[PDB]
Amino acid sequence: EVSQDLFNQFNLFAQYSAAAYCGKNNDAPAGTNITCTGNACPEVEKADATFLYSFEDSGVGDVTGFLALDNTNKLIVLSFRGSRSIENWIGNLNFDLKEINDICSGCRGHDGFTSSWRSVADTLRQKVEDAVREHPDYRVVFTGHSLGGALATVAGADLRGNGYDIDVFSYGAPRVGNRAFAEFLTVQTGGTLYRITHTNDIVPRLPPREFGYSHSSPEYWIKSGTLVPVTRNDIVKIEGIDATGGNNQPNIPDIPAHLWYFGLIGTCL
Amino acid sequence: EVSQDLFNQFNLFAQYSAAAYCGKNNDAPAGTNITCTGNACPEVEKADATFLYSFEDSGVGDVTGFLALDNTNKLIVLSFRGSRSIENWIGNLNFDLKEINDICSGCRGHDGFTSSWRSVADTLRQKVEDAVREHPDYRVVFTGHSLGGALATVAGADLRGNGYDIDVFSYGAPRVGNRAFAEFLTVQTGGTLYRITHTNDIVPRLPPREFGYSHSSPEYWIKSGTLVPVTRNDIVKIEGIDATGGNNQPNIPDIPAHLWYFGLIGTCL
Ligand SMILES: *[C@@H]1O[C@H](CO)[C@@H](O)[C@H](O)[C@H]1NC(C)=O
Ligand SMILES: *[C@@H]1O[C@H](CO)[C@@H](O)[C@H](O)[C@H]1NC(C)=O
Repeated sequence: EVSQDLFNQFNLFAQYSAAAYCGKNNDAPAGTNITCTGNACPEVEKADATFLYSFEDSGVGDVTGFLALDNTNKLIVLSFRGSRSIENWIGNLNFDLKEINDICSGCRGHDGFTSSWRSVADTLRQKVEDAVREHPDYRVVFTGHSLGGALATVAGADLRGNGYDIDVFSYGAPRVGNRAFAEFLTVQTGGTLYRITHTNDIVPRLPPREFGYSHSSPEYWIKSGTLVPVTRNDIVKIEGIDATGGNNQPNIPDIPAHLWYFGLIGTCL
Repeated sequence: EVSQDLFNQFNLFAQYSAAAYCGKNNDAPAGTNITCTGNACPEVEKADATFLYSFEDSGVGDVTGFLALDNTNKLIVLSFRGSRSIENWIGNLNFDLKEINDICSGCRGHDGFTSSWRSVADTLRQKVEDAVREHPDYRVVFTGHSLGGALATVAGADLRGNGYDIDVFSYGAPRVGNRAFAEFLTVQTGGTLYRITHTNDIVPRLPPREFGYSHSSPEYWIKSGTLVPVTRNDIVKIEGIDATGGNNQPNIPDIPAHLWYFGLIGTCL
């Protein structure tokens, strides 16, 4: 169980995350209304939500996503898309750690996620700063599914401490580095990280703890099944760095579970 | 607002239809438990249901499907897979009629559907007749979604009146031939056709009336949205050959509404 208000937020950013895949913004001019194909993001459509900036295959890591202004909910949202071919991305995923002392001390992060962020960091930092100046009253939220969740998470840890809170909602995000990072993300100030997982979704189980990785705490574990609707009553907050008994069980994992976070995500009907 | 019992039947056969895509059918041993990936068919898994016979790319139209035995619900089910790539299949759909007096005099059917069925009929009847003999008390049901729905309806009309009722539950089915064929599907005894539709699904609107097609009556039209769970109250029975105000309405159609009959269908997570 989690609060209704938290549940509403989890649903909304799952949709903002779903929109990184299913919205029609390839080269949508800034100012367009955010809309999605196949009932992907109805809450988002319902808000006065427009694009601030849309990016695609950006930088070294082919980072894709968008920055949005939502006047209804008073948000600045930076949404990272995950892989366009998830199963592949999963089997092609290396486990290499890299030092990331310039974000936290003795921190080691995943090499590909930290790099891809690093390469787009300055352009996007700038773009959040602008929006924040233009709407000082709005909450800044970073969000993402899968790879997008990892990115989001790395970018929040990176850009916090600069005079505006950054909240992060990740959905099915992989592990992003070492126990020291997990600790940094557990305790850091200047915002909250909400790490959402589903059932036996495989992706938050990777890269393995046996490659030196750990999970930040806490974890919001969706227990309800794939293609089942989520209620506030189906989400358990799991406390403890690499707590087990949430998604971190030694049972057998699943890919489909990864594509159902409140609604269909990481794929478009 | 259809009955609870009818709703349960609707949901079950949607899943048997979904199972045609997401099962691990291929050709797996006869007498194997039927299971699907991605929670595509939990009600079927819950049944004591097994394959009797699976076909892949059989005959003229590469017909794909399975025949199943369901000892829990007392059914013999012939379920036909739709296309592997529905968007391409719709773009390539041919509108030609070919005569089918041997089904019903005056009748013209879609040429590709009728020819694909014609080409596997003998084998499939023999398989069905065999199962009827072994379980003479079980209800025979043909089912399918999309092109599968077409094949189930045709096989139906062709194979009824040989001593055993055949019910047909079809999900987002295209039209299957001329007004004469439509009429005949509307009246024929020894089994009931339940032709189910969703919102603005594109496939029940093809081929168009203009090319000389009609829809049998009645029509069960799910009005709840894509990715929204269906209740009894979201289904409306619609009377009259070529009646308008269920799926057959003058608005823009949608491919995603085609992929959501009670649950995900025509695609596999
Ligand atoms: C965009 O959204 C606003 C407010 O949410 C709306 O009133 C406006 O008409 C929309 N534009 C289009 C093209 O629909
Ligand atoms: C198939 O499911 C039935 C119950 O519906 C069960 O008794 C049987 O053992 C299962 N078979 C396998 C191989 O899992």
